[PDB]
Amino acid sequence: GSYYCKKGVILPIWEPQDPSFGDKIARATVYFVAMVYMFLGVSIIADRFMSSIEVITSQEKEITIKKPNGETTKTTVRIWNETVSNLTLMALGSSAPEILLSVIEVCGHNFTAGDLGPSTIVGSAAFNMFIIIALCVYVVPDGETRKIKHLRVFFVTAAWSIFAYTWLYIILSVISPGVVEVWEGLLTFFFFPICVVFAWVADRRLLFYKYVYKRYRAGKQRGMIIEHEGDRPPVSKIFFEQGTYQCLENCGTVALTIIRRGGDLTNTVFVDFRTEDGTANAGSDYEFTEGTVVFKPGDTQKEIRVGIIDDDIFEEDENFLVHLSNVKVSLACLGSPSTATVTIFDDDHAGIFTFEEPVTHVSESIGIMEVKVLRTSGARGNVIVPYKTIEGTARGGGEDFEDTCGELEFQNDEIVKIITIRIFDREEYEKECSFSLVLEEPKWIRRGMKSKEEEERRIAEMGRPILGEHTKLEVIIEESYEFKSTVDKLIKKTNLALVVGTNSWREQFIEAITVSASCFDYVMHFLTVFWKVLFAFVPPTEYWNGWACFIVSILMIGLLTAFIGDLASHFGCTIGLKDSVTAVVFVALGTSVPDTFASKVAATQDQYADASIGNVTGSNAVNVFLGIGVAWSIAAIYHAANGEQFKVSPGTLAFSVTLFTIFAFINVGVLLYRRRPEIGGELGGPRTAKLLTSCLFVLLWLLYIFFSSLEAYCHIKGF
Ligand SMILES: CCOc1ccc(Oc2ccc(OCc3cc(F)ccc3F)cc2)c(N)c1
Repeated sequence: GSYYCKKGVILPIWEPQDPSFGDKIARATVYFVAMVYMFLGVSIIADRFMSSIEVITSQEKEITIKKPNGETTKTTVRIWNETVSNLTLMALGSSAPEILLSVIEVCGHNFTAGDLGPSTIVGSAAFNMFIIIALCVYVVPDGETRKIKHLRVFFVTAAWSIFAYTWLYIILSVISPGVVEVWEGLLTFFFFPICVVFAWVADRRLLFYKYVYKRYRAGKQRGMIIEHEGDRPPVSKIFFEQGTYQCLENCGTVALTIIRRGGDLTNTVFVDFRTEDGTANAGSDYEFTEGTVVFKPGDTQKEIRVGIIDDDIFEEDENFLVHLSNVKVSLACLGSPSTATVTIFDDDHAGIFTFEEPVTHVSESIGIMEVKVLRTSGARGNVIVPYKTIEGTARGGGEDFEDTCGELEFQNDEIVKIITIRIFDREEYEKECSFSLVLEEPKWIRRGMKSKEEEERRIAEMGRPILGEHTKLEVIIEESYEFKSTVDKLIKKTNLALVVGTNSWREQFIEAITVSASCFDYVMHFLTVFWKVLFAFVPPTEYWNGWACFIVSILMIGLLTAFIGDLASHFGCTIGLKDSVTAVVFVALGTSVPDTFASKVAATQDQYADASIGNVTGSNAVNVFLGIGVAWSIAAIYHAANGEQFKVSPGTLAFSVTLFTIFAFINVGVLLYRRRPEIGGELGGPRTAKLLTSCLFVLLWLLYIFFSSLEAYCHIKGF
């Protein structure tokens, strides 16, 4: 015999209270078994609580599907919007126990500091932050990562979560060392509105900044669909070899080849060559050229060059003739076709302007659709092309798609330009629609200024921006792909033959026979038979559109956590174990089982890993802030109404807080893997990381509980 007892909230003190060790243990192990059994109860209840705080804070869209048989199906289906708020309204629900327990203790035990609220708060904080993270690391698929994306806000969230626990040390040890004074404790609650407004503004901030791709997945509820962030998915005749030459104006200089064939090649030949205007004009289009071409002993051909003048005047097709004469053998002669009609192509304009196609099919998922134009027959000169959006099958005006029009200038020598437009994510299953993107006449710009020589100049000027064929784009609005696939999967699986005559209060009861009418499941649920049956009676499903379970399951959590508080109070200090220890060791691992499942499924199911850690951070923040706020606010106010100090214990907690903060800094540190870019993403992919970081975190949690227990044993620690 080492410890006496304290009267509970519901349960009374065990009658003899001090038998031999033959009974100082049996009642203790009975207590422990009843406690783990109530922990299973609380697990199932908080499961239902989360699954009914998710029906509220969610939108339902109506979907109709035309069956090929000749009829259709019209049914509304919820789509849980996964904002940042919808993770701080389920990091809270999932942490409903560790708050209410704290509320009961101080009320139950005569408005005095019952040291099983802070101990369980810190114990569950360390347990989650060191073990749920290990699971989020080593429960992902065999090899793959879901590395965090919004690392920009994790710093703030984690620095808040760790400012929370080192604030307990602040309230009761540094401003007043042993008192939760009246003014403090009030802000411990008011700091929760800080978090809620932070969520309620930093969701909108990152909502419109991101039209990012919203992947869809199947919630484990009846018909919930969860949206989240993802990525997007024998005479030597001499003559021209060719009597006609083709070349472009931009070349300037062009080459002509003149071949001697047959006869005696050893004779040096001198042949006069000279150019003459055909349709060409010297000094404006090309330069007149003349001279002598010399063939060495043994040559077969020679090359000459003539200059061609290029300008910004888009002239018509044009040519001029080069002629040869005066063949001298110093057997050989001037070959036939000794004149080359060099013909030229002018390209000094822009010309044809046409769209890609007149019709395209684009899903609403893109949101910002980016389609191009195309130029043909040159690009010189500047243009100003109007682009108009005209409504179609659906009604535009920035309702189904952002309908705006206007004008875009195409700079000189720019072949390709791409115009954008914005598109709504109406967030609904539909079919195709249509809209139009007609083009009209651009405005031409040449040189900034805007007898036959001038008339031919205008005959050249005719080259201007003329529209091509494709001048109006009727885009087709399509259906989001993943959304279609997910709703198809769900309809093929569930949500069939539904009407509210009797949905659950008659059918939440069938689980007994529905599950026990292979051999593993038997013993897997002969401990939950009672719990499930007792949990189908009182929290009936969402008849009140979400609030038909959240107004009851909270009361049942109150009942079960009253049982937990009383039994943990009467088990600790019965075997002799200090009351605080069994929080950090025993109660914490059972009050926070829902969190583990929530984070685990979030990690293994989505594509990122910020919700799975957002859960941990939100739970750690709300536990401490809300729990101590309400419990110690009411305690301090009660002692204020008649003038007392509320002398909470400074010690027995400070060491745990400081140790947790040190270990939490180590956590946040090693979270960013050493050499991370080739030690994989956040969760998985590297065998060594995935398989040893988890063991490190488990060792850290083990050291935490071990040293909390040691400090409670001997207390000789430096604090
Ligand atoms: C000053 C208060 O700081 C706070 C500290 C902790 C808090 O708890 C949570 C922390 C992170 C959460 O997820 C973040 C998230 C971001 C994202 F881009 C996409 C999905 C996400 F899940 C949810 C809850 C809150 N809400 C505020």
